[PDB]
Amino acid sequence: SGFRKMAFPCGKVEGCMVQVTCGTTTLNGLWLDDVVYCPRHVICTSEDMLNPNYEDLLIRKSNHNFLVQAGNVQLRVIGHSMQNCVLKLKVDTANPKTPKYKFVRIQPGQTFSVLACYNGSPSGVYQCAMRPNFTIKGSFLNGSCGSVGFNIDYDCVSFCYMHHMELPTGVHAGTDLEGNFYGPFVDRQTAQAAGTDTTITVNVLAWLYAAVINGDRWFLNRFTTTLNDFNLVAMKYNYEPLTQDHVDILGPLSAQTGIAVLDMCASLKELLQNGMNGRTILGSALLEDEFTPFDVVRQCSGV
Amino acid sequence: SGFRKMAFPCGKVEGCMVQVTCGTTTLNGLWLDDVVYCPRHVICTSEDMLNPNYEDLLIRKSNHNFLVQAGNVQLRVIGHSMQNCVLKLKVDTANPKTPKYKFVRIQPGQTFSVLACYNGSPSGVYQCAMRPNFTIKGSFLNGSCGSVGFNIDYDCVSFCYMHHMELPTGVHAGTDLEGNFYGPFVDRQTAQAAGTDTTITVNVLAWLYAAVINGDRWFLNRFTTTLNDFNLVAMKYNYEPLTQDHVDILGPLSAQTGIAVLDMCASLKELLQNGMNGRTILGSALLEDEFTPFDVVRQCSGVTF
Ligand SMILES: *[C@@](O)(CO)[C@H](C[C@@H]1CCNC1=O)NC(=O)[C@H](CC(C)C)NC(=O)c1cc2c(OC)cccc2[nH]1
Ligand SMILES: *[C@@](O)(CO)[C@H](C[C@@H]1CCNC1=O)NC(=O)[C@H](CC(C)C)NC(=O)c1cc2c(OC)cccc2[nH]1
Repeated sequence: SGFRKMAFPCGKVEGCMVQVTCGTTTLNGLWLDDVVYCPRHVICTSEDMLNPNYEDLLIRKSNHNFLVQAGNVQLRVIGHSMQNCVLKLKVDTANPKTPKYKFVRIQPGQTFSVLACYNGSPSGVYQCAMRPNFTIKGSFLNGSCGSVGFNIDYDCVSFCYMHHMELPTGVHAGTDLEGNFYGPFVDRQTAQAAGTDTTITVNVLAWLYAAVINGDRWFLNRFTTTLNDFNLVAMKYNYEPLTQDHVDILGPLSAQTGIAVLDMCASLKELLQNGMNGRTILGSALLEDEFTPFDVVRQCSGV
Repeated sequence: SGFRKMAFPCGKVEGCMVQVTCGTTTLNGLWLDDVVYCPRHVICTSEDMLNPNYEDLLIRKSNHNFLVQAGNVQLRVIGHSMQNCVLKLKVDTANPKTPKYKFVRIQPGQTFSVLACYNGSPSGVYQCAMRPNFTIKGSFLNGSCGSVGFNIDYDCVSFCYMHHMELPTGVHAGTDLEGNFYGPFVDRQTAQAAGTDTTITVNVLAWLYAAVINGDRWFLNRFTTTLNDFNLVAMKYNYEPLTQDHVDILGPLSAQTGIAVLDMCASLKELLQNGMNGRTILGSALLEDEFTPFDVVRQCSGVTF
């Protein structure tokens, strides 16, 4: 029993992080087989980063312009290309610690583990959720560009995120491993705003089931609601609408606890209209939305 | 920027996790050089665990009754001994992935990363604080015993926790790597209850220095206090008393902000006595007590290992 924000063990990714330096600019890269992936803005100078014509800057670079260090060893770049915002540095040595891996694009509301690195050295690991406005609430300082987010299924690492930027509001943005940004952001040195953030409703409900499995029931009530009447109220509070697919994904948690999904929606509607009266749920004073149904099932199955 | 509960990268520990079985009883162990460390109750049957005599139960066992597996590879056991509630099993292969390491016994309030494991396979990692009642608010399922907690300093892994028990209330209890429980618990299949918990004062202060560093400082008052007066007041709110070590580890954050520890204590004292007054700190109206001063430093300064 217990419920905690939990990340995947990150050893398989640790063995892939390297340092990439071009000029006076240094960040992290991801070394898989004989390719090192890193944010392309590493080729920029301070003045370039203001409005980088990346294809122009890139053609003017040579392989020897790129210093790639893996621990003590320096890797020799034998080629360089660009895939959207991701620089691909070819090296003469394949990483022997390359796990089975895949590149995937995560959807909003889904979670992943982030391995935060500095100068190519892993510094910490934590779980994040892709917000509906395609930002993430991470913990990233100068030099963390090139850090990657990932899930693991069996022995296969699914890479979904590479970090590029911190918005003025302090949330974070980045790309998939094909170099496409999540959201409407751009890798230039400008202050950028995200769209209006909404709350991930299916995740809040999963976390309410988790609280019940762990003995917290004070927010429960006898009422039920229709799906549409629930969504009318949820939208009013800037919650995403709950789809029938979401209802279905919650099935296992409904079964385990014996609380129908539409019953638990009536509790959430009461919480949104009434607040929490200074009470807490799983130790939190706010309604937590960064836990997926599957995050809950995998920690609370059998409890 | 941003502030999260962050674990240490756990690769160096994953390469050390193994499975230990005796009869049908299975749990996790820690493979360092040519020794495997694990909870001694692996030698119990389900019925033995009700009222075990571990000395008696161990006299019955030989090296060849112990199944130790790294993945599906068996490590032959060539010696065995018991130290408090930990079993040590000598094996015929020195772990080639052994990191630089040490065994440490941490204080209440200290945090550590937990590598949750099942059948010798790491499954998740998360951060925990040792509560003042010597429990941890963990997330542990059946088969998790022998999971370890650790910190990483430079390249050295400091092991501080081995998992043994879930209490009725849903919190967790265990030992250090020398087999000595944190708290008044015993490894026996019985419902045991922990003392009343308290708030970790040194960590709340750390979190307040964090807020100041970030420009959020409305709560700073013009008062100061003695350490003894603060301790006596803090206890009336269920806050833990500060030690000299606590004052000393707050030193860096005190110098960084220019706010003396006892001045921050007088500010915290006011927050306790008058409440928050509809205001928040770092986004929260709840005072946070599971970040140590090193966590605050490590996260606001990006230290690596
Ligand atoms: C990478 O380390 C750069 O290599 C760095 C990410 C962070 C810096 C602090 N916390 C982080 O996560 N990323 C940047 O510095 C990016 C670089 C771009 C993509 C070329 N820049 C920003 O994130 C950024 C720029 C600006 C800005 O300008 C003007 C104004 C306001 C906010 C802002 N964020
Ligand atoms: C280990 O995996 C045992 O090998 C297991 C830890 C958990 C089980 C569920 N979640 C966990 O973290 N530990 C136990 O099962 C221990 C075994 C002891 C050390 C012999 N027992 C308990 O944790 C336990 C027993 C009882 C109990 O009795 C009856 C009554 C109430 C609570 C309780 N917890």
